[PDB]
This record gives sequence, C-alpha cells and structure tokens, in this order.
Amino acid sequence: KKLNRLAHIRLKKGRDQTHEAKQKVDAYHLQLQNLLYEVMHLQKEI
Amino acid sequence: KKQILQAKRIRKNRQEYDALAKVIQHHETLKELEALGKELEHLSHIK
Repeated sequence: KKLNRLAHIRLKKGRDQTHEAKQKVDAYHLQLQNLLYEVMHLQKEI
Repeated sequence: KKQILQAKRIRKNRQEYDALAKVIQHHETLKELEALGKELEHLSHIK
C-alpha cells in the first residue's frame, strides 16, 4: 500500500511538471507564431 | 527590412507610372479622321 501511494504521488508530480513544461513550450510557440505572422504580413504588404 | 526597401522602390515606380498615366489622360483617332474625311468627301459631292 505504501509503495502504491508513493508511485501514484510520483506519477502525479511528474505529470504536473510535464504540464508546466508543455505550457512553457506553448507560450514560446505562441511568441514564435506571432513573429512568423508579423514576417508573413510584412512580406505580403511588401 | 530588405522587402521594405524593395517596397519603397516599387512605390516610387508606381508613382512614376501613375504620373505617366495622368499625363496621358490629361487607333480610334485614325478611324475618326477617316470618318471625317468620308463626311468631307460627301459634303464636297453635295456641294
């Protein structure tokens, strides 16, 4: 029982850290997408 | 930035082309002159 509880808690912590990393990567990707949209619109206007 | 320079060049070219188009606006003429010559020939025959 103690081993199962420890494993479940570790899995929850790992999933939380992965979700945090996913949010960070999504923010970076949104910044990069804004930059690419700016470049595309500037090439379209020019 | 290079594309902005190129767009400035293209805008200068478009301004020159618009100046040319406005200067021109400021085959059909030969056909109108031929019709006027035919009308003058008909008027000479009537006279």
